Amino acid sequence: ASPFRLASAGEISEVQGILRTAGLLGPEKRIAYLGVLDPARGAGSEAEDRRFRVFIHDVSGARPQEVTVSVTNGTVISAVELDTAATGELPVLEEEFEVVEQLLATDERWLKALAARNLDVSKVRVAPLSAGVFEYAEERGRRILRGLAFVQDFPEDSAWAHPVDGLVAYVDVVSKEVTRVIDTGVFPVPAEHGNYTDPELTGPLRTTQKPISITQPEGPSFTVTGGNHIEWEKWSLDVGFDVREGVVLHNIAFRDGDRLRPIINRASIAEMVVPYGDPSPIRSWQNYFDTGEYLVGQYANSLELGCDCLGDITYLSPVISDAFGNPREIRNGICMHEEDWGILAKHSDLWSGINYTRRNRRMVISFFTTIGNYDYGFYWYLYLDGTIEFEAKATGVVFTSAFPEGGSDNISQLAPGLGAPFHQHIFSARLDMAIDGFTNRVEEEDVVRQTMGPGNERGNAFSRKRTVLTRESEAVREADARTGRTWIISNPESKNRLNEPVGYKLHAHNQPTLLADPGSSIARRAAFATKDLWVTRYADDERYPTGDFVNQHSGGAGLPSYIAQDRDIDGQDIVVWHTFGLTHFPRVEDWPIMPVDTVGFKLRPEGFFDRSPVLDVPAN
Amino acid sequence: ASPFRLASAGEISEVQGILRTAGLLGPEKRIAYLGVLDPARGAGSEAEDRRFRVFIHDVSGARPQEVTVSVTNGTVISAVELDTAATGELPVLEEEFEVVEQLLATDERWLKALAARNLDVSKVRVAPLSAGVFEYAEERGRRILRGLAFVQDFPEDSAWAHPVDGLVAYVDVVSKEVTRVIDTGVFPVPAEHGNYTDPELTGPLRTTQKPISITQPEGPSFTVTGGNHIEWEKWSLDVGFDVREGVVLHNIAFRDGDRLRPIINRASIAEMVVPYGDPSPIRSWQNYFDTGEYLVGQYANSLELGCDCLGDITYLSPVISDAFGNPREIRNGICMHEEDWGILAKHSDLWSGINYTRRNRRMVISFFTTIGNYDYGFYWYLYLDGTIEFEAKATGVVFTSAFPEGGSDNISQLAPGLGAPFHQHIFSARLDMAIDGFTNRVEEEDVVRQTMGPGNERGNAFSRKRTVLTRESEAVREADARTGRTWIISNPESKNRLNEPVGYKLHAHNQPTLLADPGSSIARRAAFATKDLWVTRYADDERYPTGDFVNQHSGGAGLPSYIAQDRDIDGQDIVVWHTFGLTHFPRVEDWPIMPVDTVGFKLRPEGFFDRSPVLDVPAN
Ligand SMILES: [Cu+2]
Ligand SMILES: [Cu+2]
Ligand code: NA
Ligand code: NA
Ligand code: NA
Ligand code: NA
Repeated sequence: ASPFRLASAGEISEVQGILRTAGLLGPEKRIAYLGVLDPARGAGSEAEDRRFRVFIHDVSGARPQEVTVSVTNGTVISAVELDTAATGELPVLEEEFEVVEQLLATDERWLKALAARNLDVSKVRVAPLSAGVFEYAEERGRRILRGLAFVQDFPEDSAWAHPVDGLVAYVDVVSKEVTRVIDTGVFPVPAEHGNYTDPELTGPLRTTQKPISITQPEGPSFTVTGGNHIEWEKWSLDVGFDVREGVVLHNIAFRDGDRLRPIINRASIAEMVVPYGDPSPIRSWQNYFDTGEYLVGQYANSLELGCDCLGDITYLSPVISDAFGNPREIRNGICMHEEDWGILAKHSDLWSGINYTRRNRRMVISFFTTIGNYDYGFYWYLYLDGTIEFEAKATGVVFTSAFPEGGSDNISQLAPGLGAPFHQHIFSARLDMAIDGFTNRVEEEDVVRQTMGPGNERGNAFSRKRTVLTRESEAVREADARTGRTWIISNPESKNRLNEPVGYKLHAHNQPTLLADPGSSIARRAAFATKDLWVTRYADDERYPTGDFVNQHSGGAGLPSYIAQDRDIDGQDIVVWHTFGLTHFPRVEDWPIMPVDTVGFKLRPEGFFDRSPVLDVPAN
Repeated sequence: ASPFRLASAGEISEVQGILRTAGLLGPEKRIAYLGVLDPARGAGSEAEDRRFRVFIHDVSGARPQEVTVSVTNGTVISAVELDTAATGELPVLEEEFEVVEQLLATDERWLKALAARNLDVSKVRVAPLSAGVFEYAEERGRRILRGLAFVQDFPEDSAWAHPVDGLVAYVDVVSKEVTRVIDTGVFPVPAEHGNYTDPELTGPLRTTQKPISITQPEGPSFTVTGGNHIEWEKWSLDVGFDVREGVVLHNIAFRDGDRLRPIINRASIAEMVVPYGDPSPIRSWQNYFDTGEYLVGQYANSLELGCDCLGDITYLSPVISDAFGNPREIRNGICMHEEDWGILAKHSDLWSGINYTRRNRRMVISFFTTIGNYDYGFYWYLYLDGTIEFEAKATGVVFTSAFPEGGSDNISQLAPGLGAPFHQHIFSARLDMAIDGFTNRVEEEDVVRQTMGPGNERGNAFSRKRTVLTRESEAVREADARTGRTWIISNPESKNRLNEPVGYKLHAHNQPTLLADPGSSIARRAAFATKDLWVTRYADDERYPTGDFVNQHSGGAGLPSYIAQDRDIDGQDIVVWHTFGLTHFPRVEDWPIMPVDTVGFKLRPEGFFDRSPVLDVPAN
């Protein structure tokens, strides 16, 4: 009965029928995105209306459409034709992944380039790569993918070990035309294989690892009700799933005595971009918005018990739409479990004689997605002490190139003749805050050093300062690790027992933000990535930091346009957008398959509670 | 037979006898420090000589002594009388912890101060606090402790909830004289209790936590030989224990195929300091060198199975000396176990059809120490992929004060009338590096941003630069999170298969360093804490960043004096000293007992291996 329940197969089938009956889902139509809309502000009406938003592509060249449907009432709420030269192209379709390779295989320019390299066209894989917006005037308003080639020596071979450098092609996937083939010269195709399951490469497998058995003989400590509502160790929340964003957390609250206290209304990773830093014209256009262009939720893996998730696991299997509106289940796509997390609190007192130890634990909600060469794990953690943490785990296979004779300032060498271009993986977390309710504000907190002198005669004092962000035009902030900078989200109308406003502190990892030149195409299209923290006033239609249609959008959509409204954010319904990322100079140890590297952020209570919230944890 | 074996009870008993027979351990003598010396460079002689270093205090006022003893030969190697006004006082003795309270209880000035506050002297606990070096000329060459008072309402009461502010005393613990009693005014003693085991404060204990069972039905994957030699998943190392430093790791090496490759010769936390930032004269002198002044190893806890260490645990029980030279076992003082650590590597490939998942694990070596109000866990982690990580876990009870009416810029309020002064916890890791042998160098690596223009026409390129540190005078470095700064330790004479020098990259957390004014006493005595990274040339006697005798030392000992030698460190036997710490503005949630907070660092291979070192991990 909850409005935040996962989409059902029946709901998706009804959407299909509504669209079909309205004449919106003919044979030339494809669904590029379908998702449930969240309830509007003021859901205390109990009048449920389950609405779905749909992006509809047309493979014959007609204008695409954005459609909103009510499954509760069986009606089309609105349908708008999109001018894609203005507002952006629709996300990449899974069925387009093979179209680039197929169109190039019959193009004489492509074939002549492969012939010069003595490459069999049947062995050449072409990656379907988003195009961005650069100097090519003929691409405006056309649906373009770019292709880079990799050789597979046999069907089970890792093509990533064999990049074909000096060659790139651009394809119009609707008109089925190859617009440009660019061949800058012949590079040797690296010959070593990268087959990490080949015994010749792994050697004999270790026989030294003994089993670790993690079991819960009384079952888990959390309960799941209504399909996706979690209660665990005073936490309460709803686990949603969206095909663009992936796992979304709703209604994060903490039961403090008799009161359920809200903390976060909605938490998601609302964008992620992978900019490459190789200036070669073969790759200098590469910036993959894995979320906004490809939709990370639709490529979520089915997670295997014992391998991907270990322990007493509870699965959710979210349902999404395929390109024709049929429901499709991602079996075991979300893992949920609790984990021991070491010592929570400990003290042995010299005067009272009391020895005290308590153990910590965390609740884990996770999924894994695969986008071409990349594989990303998204982990949300809830801790006993009120801490909330997000962690991204990056693995998969690095994107490769030739390594130029004489070296490179922008590419790492991994194997003889094999390179990996420098790049970043940058995430945007969208945190619709609700600290004890919706009246919130953000303060920037810096350490303050003090000069030795009167009132500080021994030169030991230090302090802190807090600056309230009052308007959106002043709420675009940068990290400063040297001054210990953090941000506090507080509720000025809700005080703790010491009469101080309750709050939560955001702790960033302070990694570099977007490195590209500020005049670049990617700096305009991924403006969110140039700053660590943005605060906006909540609005229904301000969902993504890059706007609704990221593919081939010319730039400036999303956060820079939102904050131009300069709205009041001092004790208001606000949204925090936190940029964080990994800067990846690939190492030899990343090849042929990359060990996990991680990045994230956390929020800790800051005077939210009247004392430690874990005094009632028992002694194991 | 290994020279790196733990000290035995028999060795300590022999040291006792050697000292006694030489006339060095009469009734007025106390052992303030005793530890085994590491083998000198060039231990390939197999001629074992187990030597111990001893600091001997004299309770009658005679000069203390530093003594070196050979237990193998039964001889005193050297004995030097110490002029403590010059070189520093000896570490605090456990038996002095009660002496401050006892001496003050008979001093008329102290009693009159307690009488004005209507405090029963029998209920007043006095903390034995190290003195530092300030303006009091009469303290030079005298062994001074300072005392701050806390009320215990009954024997099991937490005295920390009841600080007696406005009052401090200084005591000469050898002459047994109270030198000064300073009373700046009457503050109310905070009345709320902080008894975290009192049901009136905890409420009913949770009944919602179900058990997590972690077992290893075939036993652990590591082996322990010779008492303290560990082999685990290609790692090899020796676990040492020293009463000053605690757990020390020796001979960290990795078996790469047929070769055992050294990485780190010796790893330890060689100092830790807690500076307070409250300018009140009652506390503005407070800077506790928990390692150098108090010796964290002697206060290591006995760790309980199921509570402190969970899973299949292997314990070590190190032996230390008491103040009279008797051996004393710290039962179950070190826990060792392996832990599952999630996903190691994962990829599902669109072209080969291969789905691949491997799990990670880590080896954990840990101990916990208690120094007055503080409790610290020290954790070393070894990962399958070659990563080495240190983590400190800070818990216990925050050091308290009154909260002044009208507020404070340097103290947090925790409860009515109860404050907690701002402070830092700053650690120094001493890493005697041995990357593939002893010829090492350090490079500082910064991200390099590039301007849009010729050769970078789309403004996307970025790069990195490495600067070799060639002399000690240029090897004092600061963090720069914004430029992604890291440090690489490499071996210029050992190349990987791509002909690049092998290396390891140090990743810091980039937390603030020492905040005190650079002209302060603590900035001179804890100079190491003012910079993130120091590199020195190895020398036998350069053990601690603060020098050998930290207590009441006037300043500048240790690292600033060492680097003045300006030795060559470019391809030499070098030692990296990394400063890292927590800046603690206490929150209400830290009271009455503090949930764990953490800080640390890690080292990851950087072209050390010829490819990923975990290709031979099996599929669970
Ligand atoms: Cu990467
Ligand atoms: Cu602290
Ligand atoms: Na446009
Ligand atoms: Na909000
Ligand atoms: Na001196
Ligand atoms: Na060394």
